[PDB]
This record gives sequence, structure tokens and C-alpha cells, in this order.
Amino acid sequence: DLQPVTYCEPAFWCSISYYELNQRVGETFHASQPSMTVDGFTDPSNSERFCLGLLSNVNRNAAVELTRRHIGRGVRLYYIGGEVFAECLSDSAIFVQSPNCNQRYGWHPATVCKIPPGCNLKIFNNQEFAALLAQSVNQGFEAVYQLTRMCTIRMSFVKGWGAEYRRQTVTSTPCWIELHLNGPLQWLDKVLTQMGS
Amino acid sequence: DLQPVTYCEPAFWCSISYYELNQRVGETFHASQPSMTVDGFTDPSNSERFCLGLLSNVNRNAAVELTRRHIGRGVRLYYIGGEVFAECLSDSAIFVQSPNCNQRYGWHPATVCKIPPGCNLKIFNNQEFAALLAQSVNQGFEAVYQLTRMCTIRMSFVKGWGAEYRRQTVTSTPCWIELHLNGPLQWLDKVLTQMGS
Amino acid sequence: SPNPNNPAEYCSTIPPLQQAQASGALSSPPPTVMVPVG
Amino acid sequence: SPNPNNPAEYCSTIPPLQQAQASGALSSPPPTVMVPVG
Repeated sequence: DLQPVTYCEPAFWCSISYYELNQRVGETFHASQPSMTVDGFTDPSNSERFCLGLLSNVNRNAAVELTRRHIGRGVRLYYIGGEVFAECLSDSAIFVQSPNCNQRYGWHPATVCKIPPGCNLKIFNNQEFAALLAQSVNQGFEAVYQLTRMCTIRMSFVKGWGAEYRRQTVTSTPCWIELHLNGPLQWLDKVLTQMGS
Repeated sequence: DLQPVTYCEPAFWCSISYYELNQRVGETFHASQPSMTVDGFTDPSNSERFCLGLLSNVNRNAAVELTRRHIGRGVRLYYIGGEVFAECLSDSAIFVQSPNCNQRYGWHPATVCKIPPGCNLKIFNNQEFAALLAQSVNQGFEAVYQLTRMCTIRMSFVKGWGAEYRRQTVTSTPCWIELHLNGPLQWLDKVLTQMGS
Repeated sequence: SPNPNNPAEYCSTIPPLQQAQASGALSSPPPTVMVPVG
Repeated sequence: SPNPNNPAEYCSTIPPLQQAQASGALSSPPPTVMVPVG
């Protein structure tokens, strides 16, 4: 009747996609390690560092490149105990749109917060996630399929977006990225499966 | 291969649910006519008028009732050519969270706009909807199932919510309602069906 | 696109009915979309 | 709940690692949820 579904830490805990406005740029970077960064350095990326200095965009305009200069150290990302932090190493603030964050904190849905330099933020609380997942399960499929939205987090360097904002959508921001928490997604799949037997 | 799915105007084009904060209040009101209102008059509702003056909520607090006094004439709702307007008849502004509106206008997702007294707003453009539906179809199921969110619109009398707001969620507003555009939903179903054969 | 903070940039004092006319929404039959059956 | 406009009300200068400790996130085995198979 009630079969237990456990969260299982993936090999690559998340994948990152870079964007300049509405144009996706570069290839999809996959996170394998516990602590890495997404910067704008002109060095060849690796398992531990997703550099953007080397990404070309034939349609890149002055605004994009100018901003691309300020990513710098970028953001350090950490995965631990299914918890995910984002530390703004950059000298320019970063902005995050995490459904999980907006869930707690009771913020309006879709909000984007600012993670200024020297600061970090737990963009994903796997526990809080399990709690919802738990609760959700008991509301059927749709309820659960809804949490998939939480496994996707978007972040933009230097410039932010959102309501109260000049730039209303992520797509209007100079330099941003989208991550996908595989841990949660896998776990969300497994769950639906067990519900879909 | 490509089978045409047409929108079909429902008997009851939408259903309305009233809420006082996080508590649902009263029964679900079903819209059958082209032009009606949702007011706070202490008269018995009917096919053409969803009065709220008579709704009791044992947990109603001073704030709710006080605000409930200002709904007044409320909002006049119109359905026509699958188009849906909301006219603030009330002397207190009303606030709307329409995914369809946020789609055009390019506003940030989840935004809530203000429809001040004497004004109206096309909260739902069925055409614009068809255009997305059309486009969506060609992106698979998920893409389409996503438009279901657009068939649900929320509105609060007198007090508004959202980012830049004191009240971050609809659930923290004194008096609100949620409608469900059956026309679109049916049409969205039919579509998924044809995709799910 | 209009500022969501200025109703004036997106609302109207024109009767809804009067609007649906000068846009051919009534004379307009229900829309259709072709969907690949799969 | 913290104001989304004040990072100070929700961010931290405490190393992420140092945080995950004083909350038992590492020592914490992966969570489980019971789901009705239907």
C-alpha cells in the first residue's frame, strides 16, 4: 500500500545552462563535485569550475559583454546533504529565483532575491523538499508533478529581474544561468513511478 | 496526423470560489451568464449575481469583516467571444493575478495588477490563448499541460498582494476569489486527449 | 509592454461590450488548433 | 518570514560548510517518503 521512496544523491547533482538575454550560450555544464563555481574567467572550464569568459555569442551586444566583465569570480555553488548553497564570490551581486526559497520565507511566488557579495544562501533545502514531497504524495499526481518546478533554479549575475523590476523576465537579463537539481528530480520521478505502477 | 481541435464555449463558462485569507468561504458559484458580478451585498445570489454579504465564516476576524464592507458593487465579469473582462464597479480597487495578462504585457510571472474603480480589464484573451495553445501543441504534453495554470485567475477586493507588497500571497488577503475558465480548460483537455490517443 | 504598476497603461473605461465589438470577438467563431495525435 | 528585499534577513556570511554542520545535514542519511502505489 504505502511503499517507501528514498532520496538518492546523484552522481552529477545538477546541470547548468548559461544564457545571455533570451539566447542560450555555451554547452550544458554538469556538476559532479560538491563545491564549484560559475565564473566569467577566460580559462577552460572543468569538473570544478564553469568558466564563461570563453563563451562566444555571435549576437552578443555591448550590454551583454560589458556585464560579462563583471561576473568575475562568479558564484560558488555547494551541494551537501542534499542542501544547496550559492555564495556570491563576485563583486557584483547575484539574483536568485528559487521556488524552494520562495516556499519557506513565505515570499510571493516567482520572486527573485539578491545574494550580495560575501554572502551565501541555501537555495535548496532538501528536507523542506521532502516535507512537501511527503505532504504532496497525499494529494495525488498533479500535486507532486508540481514540485518539479522547484528543482529548477535561475540566477543572473550583476543585474536582477522580477516585479518591482525594470527587467521583468529572466530572459531580459544580460547574464544568467539555470540549474537543475537532479537529486530532487530523480527522487520526484521515482515517486511518481511508485504512484504510477 | 494533425487533427483539428476547436474551442467550444461551455454552458457555465467559469466557476468562482470565495476566500477570506486562507479559509475558503461559501459554496462554489457557477457562471452561466455573459455578464454578472461578485459583490458583497446581503442579497441571495443568483445566476447573475454572486453576493457575498450573506457568507458566514465562523473564524472571520475584524479585518475580514471590515474589508468585506468595502466590496460593495464588487466586480462585474463579462464573457464574450471567449474574452473575459473584469470591471471594478466597487469603490475600492480590485487586484488581479491573471497568467494570460502577465503573458502579454510581458509582466513578470505571478504579478498582480490593480483594476481601479470605473476601470475594466480583459483578464483573458481567448485568441492569445489559442496562439499559445497552438504553439504549445508543438512542444509536447508538458508544454501544453502548462497552460492549465492560465485558466485560473485570482482576484482580491480592496487589498492587493504580490511582490513589492506587504501581503506576499493571495492567502494573506482579506477577501479574494478564484475563477476557472471552463472554456479554455475543456479546450485544453480535448487537446491533450487528441495528443493522448 | 505596459508597466504593471500603471493600470492606465493597461486598463480601460470603455465598456467591455463596446470593446469586443471593435475587435470582432463576437462575429468571431471559436478558434481551432491542429494537434498531432501522439 | 524575512523581507525578500533584505538579504540580511535571509543570507549568511557563515561558510556554507560550517552551516551544514550545525544542522546535521552531513550526518543525515537521505530522506524517505511513503507513497501509496496508485
